[PDB]
Amino acid sequence: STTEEQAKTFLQKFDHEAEDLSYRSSLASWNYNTNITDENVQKMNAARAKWSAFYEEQSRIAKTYPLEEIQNLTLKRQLQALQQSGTSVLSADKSKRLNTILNTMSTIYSSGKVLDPNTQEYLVLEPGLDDIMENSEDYNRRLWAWEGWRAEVGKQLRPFYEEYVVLENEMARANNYEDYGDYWRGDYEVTGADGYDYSRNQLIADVERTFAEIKPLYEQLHAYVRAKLMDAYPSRISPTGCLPAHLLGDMWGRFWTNLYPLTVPFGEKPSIDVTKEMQNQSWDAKRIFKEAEKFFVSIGLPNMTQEFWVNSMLTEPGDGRKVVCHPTAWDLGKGDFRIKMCTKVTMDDFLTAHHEMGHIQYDMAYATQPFLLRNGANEGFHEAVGEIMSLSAATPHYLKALGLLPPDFYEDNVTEINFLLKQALQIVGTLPFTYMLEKWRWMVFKGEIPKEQWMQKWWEMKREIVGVVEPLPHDETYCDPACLFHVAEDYSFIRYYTRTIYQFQFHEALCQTAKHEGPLYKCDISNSTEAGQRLLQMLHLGKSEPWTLALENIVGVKTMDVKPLLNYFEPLLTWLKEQNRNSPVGWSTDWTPYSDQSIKVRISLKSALGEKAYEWNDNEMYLFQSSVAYAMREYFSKVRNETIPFGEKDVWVSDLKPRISFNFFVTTPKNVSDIIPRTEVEEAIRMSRGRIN
Amino acid sequence: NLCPFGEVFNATKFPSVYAWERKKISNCVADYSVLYNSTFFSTFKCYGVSATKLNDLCFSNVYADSFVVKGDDVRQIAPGQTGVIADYNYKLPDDFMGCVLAWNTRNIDATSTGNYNYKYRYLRHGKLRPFERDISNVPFSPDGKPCTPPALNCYWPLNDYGFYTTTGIGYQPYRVVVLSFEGSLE
Ligand SMILES: [Zn+2]
Repeated sequence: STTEEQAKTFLQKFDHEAEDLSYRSSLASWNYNTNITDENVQKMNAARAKWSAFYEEQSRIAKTYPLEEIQNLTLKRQLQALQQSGTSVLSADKSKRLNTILNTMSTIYSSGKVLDPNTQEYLVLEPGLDDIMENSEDYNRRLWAWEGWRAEVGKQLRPFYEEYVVLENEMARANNYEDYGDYWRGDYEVTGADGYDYSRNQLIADVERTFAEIKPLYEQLHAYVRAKLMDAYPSRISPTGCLPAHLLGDMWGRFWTNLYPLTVPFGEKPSIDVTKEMQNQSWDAKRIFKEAEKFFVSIGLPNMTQEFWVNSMLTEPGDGRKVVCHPTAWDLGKGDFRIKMCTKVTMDDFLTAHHEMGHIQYDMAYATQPFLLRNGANEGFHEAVGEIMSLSAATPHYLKALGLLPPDFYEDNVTEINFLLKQALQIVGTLPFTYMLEKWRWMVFKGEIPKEQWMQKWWEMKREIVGVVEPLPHDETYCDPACLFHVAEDYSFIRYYTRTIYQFQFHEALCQTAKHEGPLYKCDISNSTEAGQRLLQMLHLGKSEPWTLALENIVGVKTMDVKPLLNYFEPLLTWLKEQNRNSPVGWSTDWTPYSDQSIKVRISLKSALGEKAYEWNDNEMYLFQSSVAYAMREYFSKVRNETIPFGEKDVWVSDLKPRISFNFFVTTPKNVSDIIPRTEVEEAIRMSRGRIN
Repeated sequence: NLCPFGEVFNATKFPSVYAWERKKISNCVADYSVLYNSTFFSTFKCYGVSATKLNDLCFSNVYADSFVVKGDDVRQIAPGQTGVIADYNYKLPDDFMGCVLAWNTRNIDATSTGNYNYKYRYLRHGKLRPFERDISNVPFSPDGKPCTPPALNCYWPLNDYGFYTTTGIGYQPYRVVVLSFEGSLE
């Protein structure tokens, strides 16, 4: 027998044994999520360990069969999916230090907290700091939580992340990649096809190319939000500058959806919310999913199996069992599909039912594929299928057809523009954040950004790509990107960029097959079986075909295209242009929230040039920061008659050019939001010799 | 006497598909009324005969082949089918004359923790002949040279069915009784 015949029977052994261990691992995970205790954690991890150990042991056996010998493409895809090793190539010493770093990075993020000015109070990220970032509209309180999270989680995570980059780069180069970012771009790598080949270097080219087209839309949205933030925070935001990072509706600025009350176009008009019309029609959690099921059966997709309804946890259990209240769709295996959702009769959970069933339908479609090929075409495809279901479910046409809205319902242009603005704050406001963050990591893994310039380049690209200024100067002791969950959890972040682009490529293509006449944001693919048939062409493929071919089946092109995304917000771009006639469109990286009160310092190099005796590069700059505090500390006690423990922390240094110059300012302790005016600082400086004029 | 069909379909012991057992039914008045009238069976695919005409015909020998397969493997218990059950476990001749009776037994043969008492053969050198039985649990090598597992390219030919009460109908246990009728061309 040839090597393809020997690899064929090895896959038969794997597929049977993988199916049981995968099912047992998923079955154990479900019991923990549906009943959180101490016993279920042990069973969940034990079953997960068996599946992981079997997959890792079986992965090296798959590498015994070279891929070039395998003529058949179906077997070649399965071994290629199984022959991936990852951290296996690392030595025992390196593979164990990496787990120490990865676990310590998650532990620091999970146990991160800040102590309020109220001394006897600790504020955790959820729900303590998230409430301040999402709901609070106070500049001082938002800067407290934003800077506090960076100073606590980021500073501790800085040394671990530097070692994380070095260890992960060694693993990637061992697997013949150039860097760990190159390893992450292999999720979009197609090499065996003809004309469907996608390189790792092609991904960055397409991501950068598509972002160049979103920039005109984002700048108009950035300009509108900037003008609205000037009303909410007078004199604290420049009319032609960037946006302070702590005023973007959440801890990281990932989504702008929490800025909607500040930036609502027509606040007099209410939103199209049917949650109170469901309560008046005796809707229940099962009723929500029953109506969601009819949507998929309308377009020709299969209805949910009878096992789904019994097995799924569609509501919070009445008995006192702790459950995870995060909606997820479960493909346990062996034809067992479940949805775990703490459903409420609200409308937001109604749209979630269509999103989570959009995953089950995808899982049901490729359930006949070989076990190794039972997944989405790439990491962005699965979360795009669910999102396009919510786009059709939130349409007023869909809501009127369900009786949740009166038949004689006027969809006014005011309400429609409010909807698109709500979508843009979530869909468009995240694209520059996703692109910039993953671009930073790609360059950090590549070695293009030295570890002494990690923060210099992080906030330089934030002010240039996202148009967001740091409220305070962070200088090489912080790891601001690591403060995000995904960065500290070793998760690739480009999937959230491609999924958004794929989302509106699928939606525009399905709406075209549905013969939708009008704007793209009013499209409902319901009752159009042809749209479901076109969708099923991509869905049933799974991982069997390259994602470029799978994309071509539903969209018609094998390349990422952002014009469908720009078509969705075309009515909003027209309205944004009319509003920004008298407002500045664009941002200037010069302005900073602390620049006005910042005092420049000029260093006169009186020592001999090129002498090894004096290395005045970085070890002497901290003395001035801890010295300027003493001058202000004495000044307040003598003049203001109040004693304040000024320290090196209170003095902030920005735009540090070693041996040349650096800008500085001082803030009151625990009140970094209010910075001391430079005149009072210069008054203390004028007391001593005048170095700068 | 009455043909003990209740001793076949209601038996508490159904063998594995690779080790299927056959019982000879003869010298008894053939009463099939319990089969077609009852909706217990999920499949009543008769071949070469009609279910309604079973009562009219008589003077034949009946063989009852009992085994348990997966929900999706009942498709392969048709004459002319291909699969790991038809090729390596249980093959029906193209000129098969009889009826195939299967019914879901998730309540019986499936447990919350997994029922692994049923096995099927997925590795073999060549396909089974019609009504041929292979019960040899010897290690399998693709080339054919004997070897001792665990090793590379050396596998056991029998793998257990993992039967749970939470799996889909395609992965739930089904008890299949294949009835073979001695034709008038004896
Ligand atoms: Zn989802």
